[PDB]
Amino acid sequence: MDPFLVLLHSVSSSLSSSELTELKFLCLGRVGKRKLERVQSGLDLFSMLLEQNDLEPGHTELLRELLASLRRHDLLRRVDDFEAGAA
Amino acid sequence: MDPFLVLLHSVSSSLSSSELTELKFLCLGRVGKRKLERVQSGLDLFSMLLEQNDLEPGHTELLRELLASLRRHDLLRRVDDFEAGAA
Amino acid sequence: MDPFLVLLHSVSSSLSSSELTELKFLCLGRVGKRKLERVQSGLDLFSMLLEQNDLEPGHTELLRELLASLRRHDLLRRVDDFEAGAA
Amino acid sequence: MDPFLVLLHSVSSSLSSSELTELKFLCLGRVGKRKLERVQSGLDLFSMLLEQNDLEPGHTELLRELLASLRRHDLLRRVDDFEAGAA
Amino acid sequence: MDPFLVLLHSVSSSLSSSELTELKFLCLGRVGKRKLERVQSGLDLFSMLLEQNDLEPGHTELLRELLASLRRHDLLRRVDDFEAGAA
Amino acid sequence: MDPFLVLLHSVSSSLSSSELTELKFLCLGRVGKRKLERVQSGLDLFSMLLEQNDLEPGHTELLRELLASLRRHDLLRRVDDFEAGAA
Amino acid sequence: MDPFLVLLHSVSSSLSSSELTELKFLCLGRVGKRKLERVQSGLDLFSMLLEQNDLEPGHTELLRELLASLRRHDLLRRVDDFEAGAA
Amino acid sequence: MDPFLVLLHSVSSSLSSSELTELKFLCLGRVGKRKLERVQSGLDLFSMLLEQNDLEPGHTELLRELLASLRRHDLLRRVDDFEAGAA
Amino acid sequence: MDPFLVLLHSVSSSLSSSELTELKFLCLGRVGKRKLERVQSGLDLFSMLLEQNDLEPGHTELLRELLASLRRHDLLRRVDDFEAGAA
Amino acid sequence: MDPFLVLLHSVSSSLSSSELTELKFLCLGRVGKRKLERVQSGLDLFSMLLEQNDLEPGHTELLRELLASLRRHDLLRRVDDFEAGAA
Amino acid sequence: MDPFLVLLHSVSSSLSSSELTELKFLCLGRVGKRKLERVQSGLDLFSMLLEQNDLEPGHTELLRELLASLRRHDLLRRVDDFEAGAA
Amino acid sequence: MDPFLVLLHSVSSSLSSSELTELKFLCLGRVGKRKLERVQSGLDLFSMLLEQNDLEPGHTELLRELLASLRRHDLLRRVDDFEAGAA
Amino acid sequence: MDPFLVLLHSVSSSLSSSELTELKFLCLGRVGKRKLERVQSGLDLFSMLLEQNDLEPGHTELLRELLASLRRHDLLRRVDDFEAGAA
Amino acid sequence: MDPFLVLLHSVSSSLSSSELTELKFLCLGRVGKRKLERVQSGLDLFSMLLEQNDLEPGHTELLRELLASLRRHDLLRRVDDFEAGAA
Amino acid sequence: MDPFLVLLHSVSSSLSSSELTELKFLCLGRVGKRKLERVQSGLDLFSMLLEQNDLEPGHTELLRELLASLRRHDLLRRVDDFEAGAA
Repeated sequence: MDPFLVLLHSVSSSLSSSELTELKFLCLGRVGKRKLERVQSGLDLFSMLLEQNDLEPGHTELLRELLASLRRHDLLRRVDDFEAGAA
Repeated sequence: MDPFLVLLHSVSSSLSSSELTELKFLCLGRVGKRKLERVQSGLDLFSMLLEQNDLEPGHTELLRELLASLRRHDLLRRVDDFEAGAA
Repeated sequence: MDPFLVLLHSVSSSLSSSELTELKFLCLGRVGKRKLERVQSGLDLFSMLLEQNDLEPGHTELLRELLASLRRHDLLRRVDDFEAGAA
Repeated sequence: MDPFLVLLHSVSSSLSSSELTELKFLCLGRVGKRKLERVQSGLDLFSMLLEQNDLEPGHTELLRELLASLRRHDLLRRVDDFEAGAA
Repeated sequence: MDPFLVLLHSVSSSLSSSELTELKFLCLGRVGKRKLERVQSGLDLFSMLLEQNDLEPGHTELLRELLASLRRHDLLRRVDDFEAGAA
Repeated sequence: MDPFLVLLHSVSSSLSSSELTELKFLCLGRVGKRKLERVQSGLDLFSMLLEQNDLEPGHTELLRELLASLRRHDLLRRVDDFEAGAA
Repeated sequence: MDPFLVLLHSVSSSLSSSELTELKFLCLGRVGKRKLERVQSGLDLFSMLLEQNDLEPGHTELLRELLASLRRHDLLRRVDDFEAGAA
Repeated sequence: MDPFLVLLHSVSSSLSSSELTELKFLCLGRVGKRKLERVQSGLDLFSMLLEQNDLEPGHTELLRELLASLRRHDLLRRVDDFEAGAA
Repeated sequence: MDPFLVLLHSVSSSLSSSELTELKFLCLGRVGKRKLERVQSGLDLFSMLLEQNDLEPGHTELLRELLASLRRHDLLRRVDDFEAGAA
Repeated sequence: MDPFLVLLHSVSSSLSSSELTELKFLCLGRVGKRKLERVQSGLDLFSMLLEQNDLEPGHTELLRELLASLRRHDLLRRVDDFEAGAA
Repeated sequence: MDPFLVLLHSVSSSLSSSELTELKFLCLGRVGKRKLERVQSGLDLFSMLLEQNDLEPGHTELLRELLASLRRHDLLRRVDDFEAGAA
Repeated sequence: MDPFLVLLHSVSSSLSSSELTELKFLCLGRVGKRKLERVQSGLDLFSMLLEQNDLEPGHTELLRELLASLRRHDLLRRVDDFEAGAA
Repeated sequence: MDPFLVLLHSVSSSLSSSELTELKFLCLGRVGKRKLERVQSGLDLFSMLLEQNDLEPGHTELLRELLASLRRHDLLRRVDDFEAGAA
Repeated sequence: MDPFLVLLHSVSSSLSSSELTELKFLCLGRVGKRKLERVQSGLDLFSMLLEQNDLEPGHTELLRELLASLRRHDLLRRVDDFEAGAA
Repeated sequence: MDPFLVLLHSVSSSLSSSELTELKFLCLGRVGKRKLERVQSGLDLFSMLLEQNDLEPGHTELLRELLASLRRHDLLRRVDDFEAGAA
């Protein structure tokens, strides 16, 4: 099992619909309107971001910024834990 | 008919919205945020707890603690009555 | 016209969505999760139970317990009327 | 009748659409995108994993990790029961 | 044009999806499951019933019973009007 | 007219596409992948099993197991009826 | 260029698949079942009707009745326009 | 670009769901029940009315009556403006 | 013009591809696999049955059984009408 | 790479299903009903308009009116950008 | 190399199967049914029309009519371009 | 085994149906309509481009442009890696 | 009448063209390419094998391996019955 | 009976049509276009590769590469088992 | 061995049936109808073109035009390579 995929699934499991709507708005300039209409969970958005090289196991700045905008520091702690064991 | 399922349905039919809201808070660390958003009655929460082996016909400690936090001893009497006929 | 099918259709037409949700919970141990996801009315559940021989024109015990758990004695009266004419 | 195939069919019968979507995300690096698009049930994914030697009657680690990600311990109990009679 | 076919087309044009689903349940014992899976409108079911001699221009009892189960008396009036001109 | 062929045709006429997909999965170890691709109904699979001597008029345990996995006991009743008349 | 053929092609270009399915039902008594299975557009049905002398450049009653059953009066206006220039 | 189509699109853009529900009730005797189930915006109803020759660029009585039943005089002013430039 | 051949041609012209596939399965023990491979319509199967004396103008029980297995009673009525004039 | 085709692809990637439905209504008099049924994205409609010479690299008035009806001035800015580099 | 033949080949290479079916219907009165059954591409139809003197390098009226019926003006432009260099 | 063919196969295995539809649109001016109708996977389009010398092991600019239009940078990384081992 | 020839003709009568193609591949090293091109039925291949002493009435090993590779045990039963009566 | 031919037949029996299409693409530089058009199963391609000495009983690297490109490790296990007894 | 004949045979080996059909159409004015009926490969057409002095080792313009009409530039590269070593 890929640890990065497990971390992304765990992060997606802790989001509500309002937070997903907030995240889709902040990715207006990165993902096209037609593609964003098919996003119904965090997993779809994360897959799209992975395909565009916006999200990588060694580059998580965009994810950290998105989680900081939501003011979800508990999830930032999980992201911090992932990078410490992957060094 | 499953006696455990009948007992759970009977317990769920005796709860109000405020008690359900308090129950969803006490299960913050057990059920994820996304799954908890779909709970509109006690039946959904009990089903998710059954799927995770938190609630079992021979293991009812979690149910008893949840009912005791609500100060609902009449429902605890029903739970005790269930275990007497299932000894 | 099948009298049993007519009775089942009439019973299904007298149920609300909350009652259907309650009925799907009481059949957790009889129908799989994937199959239960496709139930949008009492007719689907009744067809599934007919296929498994849980429901028969000569054996209506499960229907009676399911209707008694919902505290719907008016529908139990219809079920009683069906069996009196089918003697 | 192959007991492994019976167990896999039983596991597939107890999953919902959201669980299948979660399972397809966790296999992003194992199955290609064109193949993953044709997956409409757990049986398709299980067949694809069997053909790649990821899933075997004597090697169930990947299945156990996937079920642990879904927090489905009742199905992990079935997997445990399978290996006790297949020892 | 056939007056009976025109009447059947008119009746099919005044039905909703729920009414069609109710009609397919009431014909469980008359049409097989595989055949009933291809029914997407009243025309398909009516043609299948015509092939089995369940529906004829001179025998409309089954149509009347099915419409009475749906509580659609406006369509029963059309069926009555058809027979008066065909005497 | 062969009663065994009539029984097989009647059983095949009572299956849906999802049940056919489930049946093709349980016969993965008996029929090759290339042959399984041409199966569009129960009749094709039944003829393939007849050619391989897996299904015989006096040898029906495989059919019974396949029907029991699908939880189709109404068809198992038909199979039981066939064997009593052929005793 | 045949004006009648041009008119038929124009009429066929303005129909949907549901309208074609409705048209095939109203021609049950005119065209055989085996022939009707090969109809994928209005052109095929029009060709079959031409071969049987049901549709002629000087006799368009059946076409008008079929268009009136579909409540397509805009196409009836074109059919009216054809006979004015062909008088 | 057709001015009539532009005007119809502009009128449809100024309607809420309640107004659409009211408009579908007032067209009960003109459009069949099966077709009305597919109406999700004013554009669908307007297309259906255009096909039946109820709505034409030179005949807007039905549109005016429907808009007057909704007490939407600002849209009636737009309709008046369209006919003024079309004289 | 042979009336029996005319009747067989009329019956063959009222069958679909799926019904032909069903018919070829019920003749598994009567016609060899190599011969059954070239059957593309009811006429070929009828010719093969005629050459084997399975079908005769005064011997139509096999035809009636095959039509009854398809649940095509309208064609059985044609078969009955043929025998009435051939007495 | 064709700059015009790249521009059309970019425009099609920025539209939703409602906008596509609005665009299909405004082209009622330009594309036949049968052809419009196959349009599931903006690319289909754009290719259809290209084949009819309604859309050309040096003739873009129709696209401008269609975008102005949707009130999408951001896409009109892209169209303006395309023609500046093609002067 | 014949410019007329290369023009016809280029026109035939820009047509789909539906357009070919549309073309074959409009030539019902020009080519017999037996000959039209062998047309699998525009080249066959063009050869048949050349042999009948319906199509000549100095007479392209039928080609233009057929292309206008298909609403393919991009091909009409190619036809116009051919006649400019052939003057 | 050809590394270029292996790379093309790997790229084709990582595409969905929508991306294939988008790719067929961007090749409108390179491949004819009749040939484009037979494309059901990326391999067919790649073979067609190879036959026209649009794609070569030493000339991959068109492939890079096509992948950049689809915003698939992970595949562009594979293309970059291929040229590194082929220098 | 030779019983061995009768058995071989009976076996050849029960094979399809696909099985013949598979049989011709398994005899690649036994029969030359030019002779194998003249094989259109099992009879021709069996005659060639008889001429080469590969198949004899007292030595049927090769036939048994060929029938076992095809997974045709029903024909192996016929071969078994032939040897019992030839003892 | 040749073990190598038996292994090749067994491998060909476990392939689908899509996998054959992928295999034919990877042999573009090895087999001519005219010969590849006659390939309808793995047996034909294997025969062509055997005639060119690309495949030999003591030289199976090309087969292993083709199976690894398809990600079919279960077939690679069969290839490994063949060489174990042929050492 | 004649290099011109080798090149012609190699070019013929790289053409499909559809390309041969297109080639026969472009040679309508050069080869008679009866002679063109005997062409089943490129070799026959090339032989007849050689006999008529249309194709010569020092005069290959017709071959180049035919290959350019097919958009086969890879074959044009082989033609170019032949003329370089034959200078």
